[PDB]
Amino acid sequence: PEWMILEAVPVLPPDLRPMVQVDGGRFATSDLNDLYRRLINRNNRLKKLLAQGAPEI
Amino acid sequence: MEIKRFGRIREVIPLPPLTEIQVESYRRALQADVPPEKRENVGIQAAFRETFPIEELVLDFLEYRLGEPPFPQDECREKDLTYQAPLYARLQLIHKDTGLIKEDEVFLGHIPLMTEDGSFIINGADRVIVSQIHRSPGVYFTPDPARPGRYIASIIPLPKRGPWIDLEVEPNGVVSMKVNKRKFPLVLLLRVLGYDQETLARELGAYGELVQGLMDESVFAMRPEEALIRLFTLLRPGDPPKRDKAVAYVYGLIADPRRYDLGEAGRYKAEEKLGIRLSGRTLARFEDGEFKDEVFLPTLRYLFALTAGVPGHEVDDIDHLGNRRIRTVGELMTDQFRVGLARLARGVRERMLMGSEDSLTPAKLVNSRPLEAAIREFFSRSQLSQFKDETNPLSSLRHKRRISALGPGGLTRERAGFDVRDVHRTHYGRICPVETPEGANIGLITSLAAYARVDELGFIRTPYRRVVGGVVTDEVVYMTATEEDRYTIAQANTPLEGNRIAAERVVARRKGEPVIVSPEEVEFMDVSPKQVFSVNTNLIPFLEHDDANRALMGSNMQTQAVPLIRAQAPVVMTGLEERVVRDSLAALYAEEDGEVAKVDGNRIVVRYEDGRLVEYPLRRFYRSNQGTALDQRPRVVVGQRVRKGDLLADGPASENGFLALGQNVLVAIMPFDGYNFEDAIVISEELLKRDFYTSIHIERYEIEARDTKLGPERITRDIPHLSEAALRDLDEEGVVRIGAEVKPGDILVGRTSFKGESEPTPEERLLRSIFGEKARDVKDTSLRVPPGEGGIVVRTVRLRRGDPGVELKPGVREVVRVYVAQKRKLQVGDKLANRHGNKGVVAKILPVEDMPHLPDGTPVDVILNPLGVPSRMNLGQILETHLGLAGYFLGQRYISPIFDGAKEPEIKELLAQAFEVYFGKRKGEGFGVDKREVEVLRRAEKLGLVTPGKTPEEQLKELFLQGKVVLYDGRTGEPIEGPIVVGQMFIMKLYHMVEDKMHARSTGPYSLITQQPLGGKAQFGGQRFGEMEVWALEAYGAAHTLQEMLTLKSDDIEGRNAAYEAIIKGEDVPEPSVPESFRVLVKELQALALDVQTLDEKDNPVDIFEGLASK
Amino acid sequence: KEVRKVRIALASPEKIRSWSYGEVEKPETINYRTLKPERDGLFDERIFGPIKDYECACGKYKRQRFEGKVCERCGVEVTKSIVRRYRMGHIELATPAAHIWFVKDVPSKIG
Amino acid sequence: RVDYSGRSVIVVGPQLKLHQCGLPKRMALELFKPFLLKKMEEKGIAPNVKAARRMLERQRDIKDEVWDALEEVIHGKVVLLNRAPTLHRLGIQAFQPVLVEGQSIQLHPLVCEAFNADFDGDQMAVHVPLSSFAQAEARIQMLSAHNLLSPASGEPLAKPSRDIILGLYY
Amino acid sequence: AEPGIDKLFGMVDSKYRLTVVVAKRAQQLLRHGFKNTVLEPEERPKMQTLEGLFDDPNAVTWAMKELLTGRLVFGENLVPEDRLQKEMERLYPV
Amino acid sequence: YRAQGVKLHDKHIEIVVRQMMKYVEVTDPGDSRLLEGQVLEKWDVEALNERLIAEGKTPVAWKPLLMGVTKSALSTKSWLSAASFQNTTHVLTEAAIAGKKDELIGLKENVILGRLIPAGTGSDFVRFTQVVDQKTLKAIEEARKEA
Amino acid sequence: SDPVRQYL
Amino acid sequence: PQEKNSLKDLVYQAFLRLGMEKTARLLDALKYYGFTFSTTSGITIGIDDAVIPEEK
Amino acid sequence: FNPLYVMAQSGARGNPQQIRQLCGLRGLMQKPSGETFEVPVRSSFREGLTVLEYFISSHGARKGGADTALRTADSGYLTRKLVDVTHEIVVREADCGTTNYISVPLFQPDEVTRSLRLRKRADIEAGLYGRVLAREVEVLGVRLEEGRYLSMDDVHLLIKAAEAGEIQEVPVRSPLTCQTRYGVCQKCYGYDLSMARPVSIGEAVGIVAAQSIGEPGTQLTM
DNA sequence: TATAATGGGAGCCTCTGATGCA
DNA sequence: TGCATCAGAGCCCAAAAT
Ligand SMILES: [Mg+2]
Ligand SMILES: [Zn+2]
Ligand SMILES: [Zn+2]
Repeated sequence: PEWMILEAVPVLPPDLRPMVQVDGGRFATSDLNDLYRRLINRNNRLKKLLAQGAPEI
Repeated sequence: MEIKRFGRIREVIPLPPLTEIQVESYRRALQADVPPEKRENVGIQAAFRETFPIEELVLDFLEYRLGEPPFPQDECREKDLTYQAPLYARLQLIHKDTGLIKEDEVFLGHIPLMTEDGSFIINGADRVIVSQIHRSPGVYFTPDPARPGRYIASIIPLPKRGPWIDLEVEPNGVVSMKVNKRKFPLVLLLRVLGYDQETLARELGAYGELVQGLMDESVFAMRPEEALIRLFTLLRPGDPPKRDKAVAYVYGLIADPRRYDLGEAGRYKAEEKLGIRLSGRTLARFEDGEFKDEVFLPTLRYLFALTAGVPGHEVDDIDHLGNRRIRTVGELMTDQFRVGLARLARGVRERMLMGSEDSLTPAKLVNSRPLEAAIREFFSRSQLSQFKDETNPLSSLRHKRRISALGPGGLTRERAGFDVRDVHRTHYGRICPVETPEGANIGLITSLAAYARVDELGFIRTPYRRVVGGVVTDEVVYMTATEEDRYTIAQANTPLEGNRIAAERVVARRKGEPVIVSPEEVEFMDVSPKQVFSVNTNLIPFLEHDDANRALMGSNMQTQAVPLIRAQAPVVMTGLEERVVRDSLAALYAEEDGEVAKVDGNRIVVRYEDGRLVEYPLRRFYRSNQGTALDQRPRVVVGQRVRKGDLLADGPASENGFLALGQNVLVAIMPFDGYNFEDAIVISEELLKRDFYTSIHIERYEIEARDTKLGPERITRDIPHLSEAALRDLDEEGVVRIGAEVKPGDILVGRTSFKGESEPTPEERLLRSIFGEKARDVKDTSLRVPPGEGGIVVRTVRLRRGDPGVELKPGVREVVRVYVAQKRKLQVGDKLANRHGNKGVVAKILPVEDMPHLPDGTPVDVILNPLGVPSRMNLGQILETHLGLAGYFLGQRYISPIFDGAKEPEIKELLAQAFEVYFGKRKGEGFGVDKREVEVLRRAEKLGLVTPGKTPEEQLKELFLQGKVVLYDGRTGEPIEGPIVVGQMFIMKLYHMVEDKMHARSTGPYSLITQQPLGGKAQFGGQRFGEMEVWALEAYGAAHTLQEMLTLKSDDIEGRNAAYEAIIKGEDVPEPSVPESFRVLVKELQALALDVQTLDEKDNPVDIFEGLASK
Repeated sequence: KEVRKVRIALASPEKIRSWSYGEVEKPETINYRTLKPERDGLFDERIFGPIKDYECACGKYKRQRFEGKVCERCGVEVTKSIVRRYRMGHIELATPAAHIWFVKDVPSKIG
Repeated sequence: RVDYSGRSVIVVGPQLKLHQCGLPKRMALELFKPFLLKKMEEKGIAPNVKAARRMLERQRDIKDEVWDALEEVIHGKVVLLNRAPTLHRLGIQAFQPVLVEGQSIQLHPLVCEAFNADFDGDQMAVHVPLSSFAQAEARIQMLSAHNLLSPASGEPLAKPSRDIILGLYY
Repeated sequence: AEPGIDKLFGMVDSKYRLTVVVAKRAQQLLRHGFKNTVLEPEERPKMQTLEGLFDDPNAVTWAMKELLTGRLVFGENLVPEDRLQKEMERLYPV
Repeated sequence: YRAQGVKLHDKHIEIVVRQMMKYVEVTDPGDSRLLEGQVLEKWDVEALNERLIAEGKTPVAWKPLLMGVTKSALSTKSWLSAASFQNTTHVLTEAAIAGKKDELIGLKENVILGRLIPAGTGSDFVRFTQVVDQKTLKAIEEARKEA
Repeated sequence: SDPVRQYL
Repeated sequence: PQEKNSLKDLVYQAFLRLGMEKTARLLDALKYYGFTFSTTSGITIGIDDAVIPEEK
Repeated sequence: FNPLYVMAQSGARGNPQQIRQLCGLRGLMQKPSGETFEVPVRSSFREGLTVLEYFISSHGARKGGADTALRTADSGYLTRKLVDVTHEIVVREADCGTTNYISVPLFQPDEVTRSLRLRKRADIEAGLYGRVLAREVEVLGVRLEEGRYLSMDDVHLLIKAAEAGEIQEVPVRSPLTCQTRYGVCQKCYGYDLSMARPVSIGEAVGIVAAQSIGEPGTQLTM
């Protein structure tokens, strides 16, 4: 039952959430990358707040 | 030629300016021509006044001004620019402490300008802002669906300008108020407004059982401060009930004109419904430190009175056009303007904290980017901002008059049921009952009626003539639906001698209900039958004889008519086709009286009374949004005396100033060897020979050359590995020359791109070594003609970087545009239609000798199958054909108005005069009746068509009065065994043409993630074989056909490669492999933390990733 | 062997880590100047595989004679680029997080 | 989405036999293109497949023997015609194509009812079954002439209607 | 309608088995270059070119005609697959 | 359908109603591992009950259950089938907890996998059918005689 | 239910 | 007179008795002649072809 | 030989109500509420309507158009549900061996006469045609054997037998009673209705059922 | 890296199934 | 135990999208 709680969160392969240069040299990218980025930022910040002994709030 | 017009109805007023719904709305919004001190608080002005003053230092609004457009309209379309004006605002920054005042005029960016015809130019493309129908703000009482003897009171303000409030009498008896999904007893809110039990008991006591449900002792115990804090804790749980915080929230919810706006229409409807007068657009006020009520007590009084059944209290019909209003261009744009302004204001307050609190100007305080963005977003990406339909001039005129219930602030398509889509009785004279889309949007997209106009409040009004005594005045009163319901209105065709009603009983409407009435009871009378229908619908002759379902298609299809090089106005018109060309702005007219000085293909110079010499340049072969050619032709000659309003040039699809959407062709109604089957149409090659139904089309092609990390793209004539045969028509610079004929595969603009760094495969190493030729650094990226396209090159535009007047988007060295034109003859698969909803695709083009023909040798043009008529019940096309026959021999055209038209006797009369020309001529020329004409006459008297005993001439005339003639089969020479209906019909070539739709693909582009073929003809796409197509293959049991669709012909990469290689080698196609999108699905489920495992019969893992994804 | 069955099951943190070819430690995507992927970011070639067939990132080992080699300098395996559609990464959370399907799908399975 | 597919406007083809359709030649050249490349090699039209493809790329380089080669390529083969919505299995039927000048697909009158097709501007999609197995399935199971009775009612589906009824009645 | 389709449906318990037999036979003909055919020179399906009559290239047309002759034997478990494949390549190489 | 003049064979409607009646609810578990109120396919409890009644055990008492086409479709044994229908997260969480194995019995499962469906020419009944010509047939026969 | 409101 | 119903029955009966191939042949024949006669028959629609009964 | 009459009579085009609107009167029209106007349209399309008649008529046209539009989605969804529930049902064997069957009634109890009367032809044909007989049936001196696929002739015989008081219901193999797992069997299914002959093992019968029920969906009411 | 600064902001259908109250 | 209330689940296809 504890597998329903995640410790390691999987990261989908990049070609399935691509960052591609379109015709004009502009970049177009899948929304998952922004969702992963939100996740990573908050996780890293959590590691840092923990290391610095932040208050419980 | 002669034009004989029928009908006795005299319409006292002409049609209004047809685009006024657009033009006037926007004029009012910008108030550009009003000097600032004289502006009303409306539109852009009202938005500024709402946003300012920005309190926090205080920044105040003085006035705004609009500059001139940096570039004219033609230039904007050329350069892909928006036609717009610079917006400035004089703002003064004040320090309330010091008194210091710095005042400055800040530049807010640009605002788009409407052209003369009511459209916009946004990034080079013409756009239309479609009006949006919606619920009028106000106070409504609707029945409660759950509890029959109860009602719901809804207080509705303008969109985004406040919450809706719902008043209900709960089963427990206490009157509840619902705001932002929370409910509470209304008694609490009444106490905050300062009401006491004494005032409320005496006021509402008359309605017995309800007032006691309002009485709550605990609420009256607490003073207005305690009741206000109590309400704030109910509405915003968890937010600390600071007394200043509660006042602020409740003020913002009720009395704040910035956060709460009832309409001006909202105010009038409330005042009219509840019988009070509002000091403003808010439900209450904040005055002398407390809240003072305006609306709540009157709605509560009416609500109880309705539940109790007090006379004079009604529920509201919410689909009535008194309760439904239009939001036009000005209002929609102003709304987004108000939004951008609020964002800009947020930035101001945020800038009024930071920086130096001492040295600040308005230029330092204001960032206009939020405003520019809000407007830019509305015009480009809004749903109500649509690519203009300019297939033909009538297309855009109709587009400007459309009404949508969709869009921001409106209905979704699934959430829209029957009630909204219905033709309400109040649509009469306001919204056309006919012109609406077939399909999912039916009843949601509608069209403004011809005589209808939108008032300042946004309600559609329609004209009626006053009738006093029995006398019909010429004074017309424009009425809303609500005011129309008061009177008894006679039909427009009721007989008149002079101004007096000549009938003992008249046909009228009272609240839409038809009734027979005395001339003494007649208060008003319709202006015309034209007022019930849209402009497109008003263009259908004999509309009274057509079932509405086909008239719908007839209306809509005129929109799709292609401008023809030979276009003609119909021989049977309705009398609106001149006005449509004039309001369309396609045709060119003379300003004042004068004499024509010069006439050219390119220009017309006119010398007026003033002596001033005016030159009119003509738009020649310009490409519309849909690629039809807009081109103007001079209709006057050097030295011609013209009056004011005389035609100078014909626009597209007009003939001598009359709307020309098609051609007048000779039609025979008869089956023909099944080429007529199930709406297909047979046409004569003579139509192509004489260039009927030929249309010019222009396609625009574009290519960019940009900087890369690998080196420059270059537009050049030097392209690797191409023969001189391939480069023949390219100039020195690599652009195809004007006048060249280009076919699919041909280079339009030559271009090279630097090869992405790659190591040549050992095969290429060996190949290069064998032939001794260096692999070039650059690759051929040239723009070529796509499959199925091509024509003559009529224009090229080249824009480089670093040349005067032009700056491209970052990285782009140069841009080339090639305009390719084509003269399109009518062909098999092209779609024809008449104005009655008869539509069909051309299935056969016969040589002239096979065409059925008249005794005198004339072949018919088109053969239409009679099987299309009886189920469709559009008989107007038949009457059009009969009258068209008379006109063919008499050499005349007719104007038959809608519902007051040419009737059968009159058409017979013309047919008799026509028969004299068709026959009497022959008898003088020394020919008698034909043997085969006798045989047809024999079968005809067996049919009861002709009277027995009459002469052959007399019988032929009897048939001709029925619109039937003797017809010879061009193949045999023998007659058709019965007399056949033949005449002139007006038929249009629609915008759906096989040249555009034909597509095929072997292999081609695949999608990034799925590796499935792309979609659409423009992408070289594959057809979608969808869920339902798979069911079909499944029901056939075609397992291998289906498996091919799912693997080798789609995303099976190994499989599709192997299949191609096998076919070019003559081998049979190999067994398919795993579709790549299944691998995507597995990996997507792994990303969701689910383990998906393919297993064999032994339940052991099977690796469909072939070891590549496992360590 | 032939596929006769498809099983779907919950994935342990161990299994998720066995799938993973690396941990994505940074929100970075690709370098704004070089346009190559940023190390330890979402597109990293050391984790999800090479962008180009049988060619490492820095370009020391460019052909199939090395297949399975991992460039000491650039850290990329030399294999087919197709693997960027297949190889999974992972994020190591500082606090466990519930998988919402097992929370919000009523009646909740965890609940 | 699938390869070896196309779409066009449909037009009535009274002269067709029940197992036939009119297929525009320019569509057929693309749909069968790989087959055509092979056939263009057997006959001498091109040295090899690479040269053959390059010759078909430019429309002005296409000569008259390739049209004859394409007739040979498609010989005895059928294609699938589909019209949306595909409500039942007769929304797809197989026909032996008869190459035509012109850009319209020609549809046999008797199948219009099952497809709910008419000539007011309807379009249909074409598909090429590739393998011998797929082609066998199409010719045996899916061919229009082999499906004459409704799988729903058992009554005739392909039957006289409109003009046909009219002549016979008269 | 395919020539003799009613008789072809007569020969099988399930219309789908006819399709399997036709398809497999056509694959045999293609693989072995038609030289394993059971037809006689005058029974060969023909195709009219600009030159004149040539052999029908279509293996599915061929296979159905062959079936109608009666000279083909079809069923399940008639012979091991490898043995069939090797015996056909011995009699008619590629 | 009759009122609209649509001739349609009862046979087809019967196929659907049959799928509507596919499931039963356990009234008493008997000697089995099943629970009271547990829902399962009618086939499986009939099979279980003949294994129990032939084993000398008290059979499961069950009740007929009627469910609409949507619920029945969502309840089918195949999780690829059910999850591609609708209610994808619900279907997928219950399937993943249970460790469900899709046996690829129906059409949708094989279509998703790009497999050859179990119908028509893909039916196991006609799929393995061999063709051989009389010359090769006798040739093979003589080869088998010489061993 | 509202993470901002809760934190506040 | 042959009409929709009689002609539908004919096709069905032909299918039972003669089979697909012949019924396919029969349908094309019915198609051919039906079309042929319909064009020469002199079927048309004029406004006088909608005949108002005196009884109205 | 009038063209309208001939087209209508032959079934080439037209029906009586459409002809009535052309040569007759248009008739009663309904308000948006569904309530009928008291005054009818006395005009026919040949005579031509009055703007008021035309306007009164638009309400029903529009209501019809909206009906139609909202129906194609509802039917489509229905069809997709049907497909998802029947897709696995395939004819997987020749005989499941069941002894169970269903008895198709030839008589419906009439409430108004409160006695049995004969079911309509088409109704009986839809329940009988192409079915295998479950039990032996002897009527009118004919033996319809157990296991016989009923030809349309066989059905007409049973109808004639029922009119002669010989048989009130017919025992028949049906998918309701079939014991085949994951599908039906040849006998319980019957005719492949498109071939007028026993269904072939392997026919995807479930899909065909969903397509057969779903295709007319847009023709019902809303 | 230093005057003091201390709680946000937008908001508008039908059926089915579980859950929280008589 | 029997009944409202609410949260969450769905709502045709293909074409096209300028
Ligand atoms: Mg159509
Ligand atoms: Zn490296
Ligand atoms: Zn059975």
